[PDB]
Amino acid sequence: NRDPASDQMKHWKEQRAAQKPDVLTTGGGNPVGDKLNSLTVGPRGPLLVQDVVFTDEMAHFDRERIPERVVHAKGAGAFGYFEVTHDITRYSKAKVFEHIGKRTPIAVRFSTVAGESGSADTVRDPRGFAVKFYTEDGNWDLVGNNTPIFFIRDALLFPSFIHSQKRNPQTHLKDPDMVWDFWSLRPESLHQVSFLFSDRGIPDGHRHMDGYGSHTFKLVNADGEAVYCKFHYKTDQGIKNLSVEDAARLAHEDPDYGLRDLFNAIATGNYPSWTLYIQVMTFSEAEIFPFNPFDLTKVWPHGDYPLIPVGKLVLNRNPVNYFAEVEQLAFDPSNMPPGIEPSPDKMLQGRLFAYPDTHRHRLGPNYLQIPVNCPYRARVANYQRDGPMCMMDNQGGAPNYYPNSFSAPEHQPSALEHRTHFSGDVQRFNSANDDNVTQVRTFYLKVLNEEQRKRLCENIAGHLKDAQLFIQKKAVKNFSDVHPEYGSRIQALLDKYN
Amino acid sequence: NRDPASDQMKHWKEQRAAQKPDVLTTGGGNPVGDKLNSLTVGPRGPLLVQDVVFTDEMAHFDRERIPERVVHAKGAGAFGYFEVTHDITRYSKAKVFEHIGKRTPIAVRFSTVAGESGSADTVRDPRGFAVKFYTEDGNWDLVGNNTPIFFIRDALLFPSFIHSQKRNPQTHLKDPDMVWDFWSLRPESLHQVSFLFSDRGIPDGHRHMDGYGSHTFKLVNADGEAVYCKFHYKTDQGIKNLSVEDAARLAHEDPDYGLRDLFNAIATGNYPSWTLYIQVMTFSEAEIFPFNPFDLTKVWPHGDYPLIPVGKLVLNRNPVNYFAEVEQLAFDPSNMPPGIEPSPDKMLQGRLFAYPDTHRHRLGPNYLQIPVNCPYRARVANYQRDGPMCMMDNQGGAPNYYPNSFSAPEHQPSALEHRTHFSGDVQRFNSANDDNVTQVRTFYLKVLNEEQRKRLCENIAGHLKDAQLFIQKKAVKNFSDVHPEYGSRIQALLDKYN
Amino acid sequence: NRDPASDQMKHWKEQRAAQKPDVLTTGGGNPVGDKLNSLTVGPRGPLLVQDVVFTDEMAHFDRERIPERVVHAKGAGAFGYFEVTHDITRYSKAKVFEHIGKRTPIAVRFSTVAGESGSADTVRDPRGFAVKFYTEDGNWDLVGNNTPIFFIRDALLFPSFIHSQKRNPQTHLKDPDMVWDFWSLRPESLHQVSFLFSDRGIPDGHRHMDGYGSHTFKLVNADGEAVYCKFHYKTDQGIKNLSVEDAARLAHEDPDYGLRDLFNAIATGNYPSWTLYIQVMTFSEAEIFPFNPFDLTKVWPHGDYPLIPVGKLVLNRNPVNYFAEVEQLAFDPSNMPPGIEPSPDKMLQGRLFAYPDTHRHRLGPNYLQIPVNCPYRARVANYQRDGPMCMMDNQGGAPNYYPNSFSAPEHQPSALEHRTHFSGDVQRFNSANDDNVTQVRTFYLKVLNEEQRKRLCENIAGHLKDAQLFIQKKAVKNFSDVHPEYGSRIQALLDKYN
Amino acid sequence: NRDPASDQMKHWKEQRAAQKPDVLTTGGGNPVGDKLNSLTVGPRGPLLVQDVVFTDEMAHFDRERIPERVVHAKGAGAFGYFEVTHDITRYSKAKVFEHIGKRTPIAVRFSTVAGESGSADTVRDPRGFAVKFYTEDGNWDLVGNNTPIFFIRDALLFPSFIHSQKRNPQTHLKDPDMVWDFWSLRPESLHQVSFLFSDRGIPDGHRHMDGYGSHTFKLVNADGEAVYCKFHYKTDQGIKNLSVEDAARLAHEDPDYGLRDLFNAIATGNYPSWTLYIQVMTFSEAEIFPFNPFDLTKVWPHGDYPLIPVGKLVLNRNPVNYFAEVEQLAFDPSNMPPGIEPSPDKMLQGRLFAYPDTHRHRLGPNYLQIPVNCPYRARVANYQRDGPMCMMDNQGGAPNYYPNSFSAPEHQPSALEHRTHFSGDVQRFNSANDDNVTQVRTFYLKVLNEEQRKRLCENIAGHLKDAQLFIQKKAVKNFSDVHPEYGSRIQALLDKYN
Ligand code: HEM
Repeated sequence: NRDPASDQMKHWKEQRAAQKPDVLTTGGGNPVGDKLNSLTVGPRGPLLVQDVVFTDEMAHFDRERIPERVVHAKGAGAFGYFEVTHDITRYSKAKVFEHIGKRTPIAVRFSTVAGESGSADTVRDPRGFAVKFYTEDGNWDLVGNNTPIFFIRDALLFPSFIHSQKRNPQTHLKDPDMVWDFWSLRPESLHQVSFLFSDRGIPDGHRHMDGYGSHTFKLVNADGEAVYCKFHYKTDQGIKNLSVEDAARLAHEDPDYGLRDLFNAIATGNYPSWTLYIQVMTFSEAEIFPFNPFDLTKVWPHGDYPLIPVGKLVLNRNPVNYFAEVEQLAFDPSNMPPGIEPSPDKMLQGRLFAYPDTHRHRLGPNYLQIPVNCPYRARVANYQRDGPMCMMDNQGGAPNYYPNSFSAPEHQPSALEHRTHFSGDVQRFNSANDDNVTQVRTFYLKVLNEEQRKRLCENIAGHLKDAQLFIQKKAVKNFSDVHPEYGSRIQALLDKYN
Repeated sequence: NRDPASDQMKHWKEQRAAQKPDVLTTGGGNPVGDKLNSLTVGPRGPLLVQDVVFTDEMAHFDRERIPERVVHAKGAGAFGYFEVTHDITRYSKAKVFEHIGKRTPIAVRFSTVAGESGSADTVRDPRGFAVKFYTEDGNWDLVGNNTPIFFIRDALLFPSFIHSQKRNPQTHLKDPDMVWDFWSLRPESLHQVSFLFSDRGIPDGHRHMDGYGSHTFKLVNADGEAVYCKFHYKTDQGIKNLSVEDAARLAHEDPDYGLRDLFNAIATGNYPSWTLYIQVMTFSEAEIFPFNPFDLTKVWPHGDYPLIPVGKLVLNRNPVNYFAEVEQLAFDPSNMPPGIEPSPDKMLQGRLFAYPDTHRHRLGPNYLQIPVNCPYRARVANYQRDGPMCMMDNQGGAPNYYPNSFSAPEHQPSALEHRTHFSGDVQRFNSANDDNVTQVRTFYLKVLNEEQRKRLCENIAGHLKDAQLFIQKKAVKNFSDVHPEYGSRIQALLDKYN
Repeated sequence: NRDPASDQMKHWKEQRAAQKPDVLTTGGGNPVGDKLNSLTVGPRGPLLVQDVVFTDEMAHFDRERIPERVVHAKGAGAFGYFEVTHDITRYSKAKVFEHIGKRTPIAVRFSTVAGESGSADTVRDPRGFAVKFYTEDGNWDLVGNNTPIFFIRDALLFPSFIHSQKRNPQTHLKDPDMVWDFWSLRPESLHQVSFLFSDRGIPDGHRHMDGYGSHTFKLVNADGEAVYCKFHYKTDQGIKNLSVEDAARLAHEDPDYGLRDLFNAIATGNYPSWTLYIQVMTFSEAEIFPFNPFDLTKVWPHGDYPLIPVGKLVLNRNPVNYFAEVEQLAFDPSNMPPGIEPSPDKMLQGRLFAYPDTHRHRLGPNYLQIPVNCPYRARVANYQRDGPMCMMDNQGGAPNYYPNSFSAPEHQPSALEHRTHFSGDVQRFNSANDDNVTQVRTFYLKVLNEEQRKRLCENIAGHLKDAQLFIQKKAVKNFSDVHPEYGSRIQALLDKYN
Repeated sequence: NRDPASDQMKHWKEQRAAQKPDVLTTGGGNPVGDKLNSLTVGPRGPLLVQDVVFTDEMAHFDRERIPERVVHAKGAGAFGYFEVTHDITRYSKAKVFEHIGKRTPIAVRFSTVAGESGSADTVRDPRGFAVKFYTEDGNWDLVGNNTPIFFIRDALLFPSFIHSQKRNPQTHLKDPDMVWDFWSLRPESLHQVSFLFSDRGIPDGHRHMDGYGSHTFKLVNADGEAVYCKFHYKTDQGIKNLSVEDAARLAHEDPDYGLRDLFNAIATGNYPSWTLYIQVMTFSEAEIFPFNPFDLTKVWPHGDYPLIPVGKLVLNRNPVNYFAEVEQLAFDPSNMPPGIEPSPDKMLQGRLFAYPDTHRHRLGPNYLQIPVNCPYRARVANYQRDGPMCMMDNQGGAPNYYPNSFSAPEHQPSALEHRTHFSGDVQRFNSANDDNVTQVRTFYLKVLNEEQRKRLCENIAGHLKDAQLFIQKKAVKNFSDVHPEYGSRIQALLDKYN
């Protein structure tokens, strides 16, 4: 026959032998007699306002759409589980990790970054890979990308970054001057620019790309003891990338390529997994790391910070409803359960704010009650009330102020954050000048071959070629800074294009 | 001790000996260590952005308020049951009335009409008495008033109506120029104004007033035979109104008088009931009733159209949470299940549209998924999908187009509406010169005594007095028009004020 | 250099020599000192909550996206003028057509129909061609399509229609089972499907397609004499469609092809025009036209109803800001100023309600105050007040009730609608067995050549092939029903695919 | 005649001799023929969906209401100006203050705190007194109360505070156990509890109460030099309070008493003013102040910190439209122009967040474009775009990322915040135990007479009397702590009530 993606209504149906379709209602639950024909006066007369069946149905239609995500708008989702396989309770007291063999339920959204909802899957762009964990200590979202780094070290530049990757305010086209003005103007961006215009540019679907946490977390054990960390969840299926030729065909042949695959995998029983490691850096090594340990354009070398196994991530269940389980899934960085905790990373620090800020806009004040966003494996008791589209019992008749004499929830000191020490001037510290090439240099010299560097160049100018020549000049100079061959390999190409 | 409203937290607690308070969490379900102290650098330093407990709880606060009801904003609610006590099966094939002794669950909100949410209960104003029934044919909402009539016969004059009962666009004050300007310029308004300024303008609480459907519905039996009707739900508690001096006192002394009283009755075992009655009008009697049978400023005389008993309405359960079961209740008149159906009543035809329309504004697109507004005694199966705050499973992976070869829901013929014939010009018919006094005149000579007649006169004039003399002059003509003594009993008094 | 879309920022700048950049502010207008570095304690400390510049700008970001159009989501817009060139005053008393040479301002958005916002321009889909006119009798919106007909005759089947053109509720993929399931089960759908899979299914850009009002309007002259009509706005640029091979290429190569092209034409002085024409049908010819004159799956033959010229539509100004003048444009069909008026067209009667309904959802309650949607060539005076984002002075302190003794606005009789007589049963008339093939048959024998006939066949089958065989079987019967060779030219090909 | 509040439509009218009311339109700007009569078929037929005049009007009605403020919901507003009268440029470099005789425009909202929109003006409760300044350096809102202190020192307790002052979640009544549980449980609250149950409990309208900034600001001069400050704006009309007897009559006689007065003042030309002083505390005095200088329950003694004149606040213009100019006014603490700047005050620090957070909910993402909320006297240029109900030109075609090579706005280093030094552990520092009585003690002994203390007691128990006796016990103990007579004067009363 055909791929399971395609046999969907077929199976929905096959599955009800215990048929006799339900009665077609209105949302008030009144049964409908005719839904193919509006109520008029005379077969050729006008539409009656008493066709409250028309308006019901129509009123709902006209309301189906919610704003799509500010970035990362286009994606795939799926459910499965995390299971412990080694223990790191030395490092962390978090339940999710509390005992080898332990299994917590998880949801996952894969996506691109710049493209809007009708875009094509198979495009050069970073790639979200977000995991929500319904632990007992509440949800723990770990909002990762498929890259360990990023383009910038200060959240304040984010809007601008994102703006320049999207569309001209006047034109509504993608604009290379904007792409290339930004980037060449902020060279802290060359590390990930270098990752992206590489073969890892475009993965072969979600199942053949790694996931990272990117940021530096803080892990705290049962004694109050702290260490910094890095999360890496590697593909059990391997890497596998799509040539740029392959990628263009699929953009038109199957703009939704990655939903299809993800779907079909799981469905045919071919469950993707990933192995979660952690890098660990003590506070003192932190004090000596030749770079700012909390700098998104930076990786921790694994000769120095070898990886430590933690458990697996198994993807084994397809959404029944895309809208309700994928369009509406809300991942908040700030959903850190006792034992995990953010570091001083500038980028992390504004994600603390931004996520729940746009969820309250896109989904609504109470988006945490949407089925899939509910810490269901835990017990929410607090003094927050009311708000639009308030679903549950609103916590009934329970005292709503704190503190009170009437047995309402009470805080639990064991969940205090880790005491830590800060001394400084409240000022705005430059970061544009931290080291912008070193790590880039090596990447280019020792992590990637010769074809790979011949390609990474071709792809770079192949896009760059359409900025104005100044932007070109600036850009290559920067590239030139990281390694002189990086630069004149690119300048030569640019020449022949130009 | 005290009355039960007052002992609430005291009972909420007495009720948990299996205490040991729950753990206080964020909305993500993550446990909190200190909810009395924000997170800072040093005890006199600034507030960290990292205090994602502060922003969780505050973020929820700053978002607790939804718009109040455009009208009837202030109210009380409660749950109970409707119980069939006579059969009207000849008249209607509706499930709710299917067999003597049947009980259907019902919710009810009482409310006043023009005050905004912190106003006083005990003001002269009409009173809302809505009844939502959860039937097997979905919900059936009977958005009645405690008056059998109203001020107007065209929904088109409603906005205006209410605009003038509210406050001034410039001042935010209540204005008698606006009240009396409108009412005097539209004397169809005499019928209900006479009802409004008599003893029943101020019910002693909610329990001592009648509920009226006011509009003329149409009943359809199992043979396709329709008849016109009017619903009356009379109080088993008796009429009882508070003197205007009594009301002044309590408006200041206890703004919530009515809420307190309903809570307390039911809390102590004194459950209000109302007997539901129907007047019936054949299609024949209707081609001959001397007035528009469908005119909301008219009643059907009880010697002509005797009241027939239908069942009883008992209230026997208070809300746990007011916000979630009384503020979020949405009654839509268009929620009529098979055997109940709207008449050509111009005021009713406008209500068909407005209730859901504002419900999608106030509450949200999918406000019918609010536990309390859910037709939970029926099963919802349709082609409506998606939309903000989509709570259900959103009907899974079931075909969302109609018709379809795949066993998704089907319309049911036994639910077609009742066939009626209309002939005429598509035009806008005046209804301003429909008879404005007859019924009024009678009302004032034979319905109200002499005490009352002096009383309705003082009350009226006591408010009329503050308009501009032009306005009185015209207010009084109108009055003079229903009965010369009505007119001049009032002038008598207005001269003495003026 | 390059095409003008591409030189935008370059020109935005060349355009300010009176430079010296403005001071960068918050939204409160407070000047910013560093917008590249957030505020922290020490250079590696945490982010202060005090960085109210971070939260200002990020808070705005996280809130940039409004819902996209439920349909016709992807588009292009532009401004220009409509110019009377013949008089039709006999037919219509509308101000817009009042006198030869009159120019009224107009806006226009082109769009496709089923793709979401990042889709490709050049797909086979119908094409939207909306025209908003700013007349002295307020706005008049002509929400046309580039097709004179459509797929259905009852708005009630619309949700379904579109649900099946979109993607699967479970998969998020496009499904041929859904496409062909519906279309085969509703053959009224043959008329437009035949139009859709022929050469004109893919216009070469926006400039080379015709605009059609599709529905039958009704024109009312200054004597009260009405007539039925249809609007045709033909391209002065000529027809021109891209081969399906050409389209594949560009869907990948330039998703925005159409936007780019419209921008560029107008940018370079090549201003598109379309000639507007009206077919007229007396009320008489309508009691005898052999079909429902008001049936959207039918055209009025041009030998019977010749096209009469009305004026010209020129586009001659591009947007400054796309979000604000193209994404926020709201066209409502019900915006018809005196002398234009809806017919009993069941599809049109449903559109009367849906456009404003979704506009209040997407944009907001008061979306008609959006500069671009404002009837700026008229003066708005009514009793509507308040509501979210109320921008105007909200009509000051002017009486907000009607009627009133205080000189607030008054209704104007010369604007009453046109009197028509309707007689019949309030019922729901089938329209499914209205004639589904005649016009179709002709269309395929005499309207389309032999090349085209082979072509519309391959195209059709090329997509049909992916449905379940049942579905083809039935798809093909239908086809067989309009012409035996239509039916079997297709089977011929489907057998060879299958 | 009557008070100007009352002659409002009268004057609106009087004012158009240049009458002939405007034409009554629809919002699209189409003229209306009949607005008193819906469109039906037959004078007694049903409502046509083509009455797009009905739905327009009605659609808007149903949308008029926006959520009211979370607190401070009920109030009055007015416009006028601030003028400099002494100079403090030693202290501050802020333009508003830049030169004696200087005048900046201002808006003001007076309000209560707990009561919802229909509440009564004349009630014991603190009183908002908020001033918005349209300076050249953007707006400067100074969100003050009519008290120099507050009930709490940590924002985290705010929701809970507010909750307990409102209504029981179950009951919806005001609950003294909740009021008195909170307060007695958190004694840091006795300073302001002492202010509130005093004669300053209920002012005689807005014009006879002082305004304070309450919080501690930071003032920075042109050299980078800093000092801490306190803003006091004293009534030029004097104090004047309403006995509690007076206050109850007015609650029913004229729930809107304070709007009326405020209105009438200004209208009759009786412009209220207030004199703005500043207290100043150097950083070293800060280091030695026997208390936490940044503690809301604390005042700076004026023998020690005598007041320094700054300018006047003159109120001389009434709103033309309440909704648009008072309901929609948004005051943000965070609207601090270069020269003014927040201190480490815990309460201030969460107001930085909360205000704009709930404005984006209640009014909308773009509430800064609402006429009255617009920094109109300044020039907004930034990189923020889009968002719902986006009014202006959206900044046209101007580069939207930063930094860029194309002359888009640039930041201005002279607006850097003041460098300052913080050293600490990131922890949550208790504050419940800071001194809770001292200042209270003196208040009670030396700021208020003997009648005043006899009253302050009577009012206290007069309310307290309705909590349970435990709450009573706790409470008086606390009162007892501040001074033993405070306590047994209250216990005696409580006795006689109980
Ligand atoms: C953590 C401490 C506080 C928090 C979080 C807080 C929060 C809020 C909120 C959410 C509103 C509603 C605003 C709107 O919808 O536009 C509000 C209004 C207001 N607050 Fe507070 N409040 C705090 C303490 C105080 C204090 C100490 C004062 C006086 C110094 C004050 C003065 C006001 C005033 C006057 C308003 C009314 C705004 C208006 O009149 O438009 N707050 N506050």
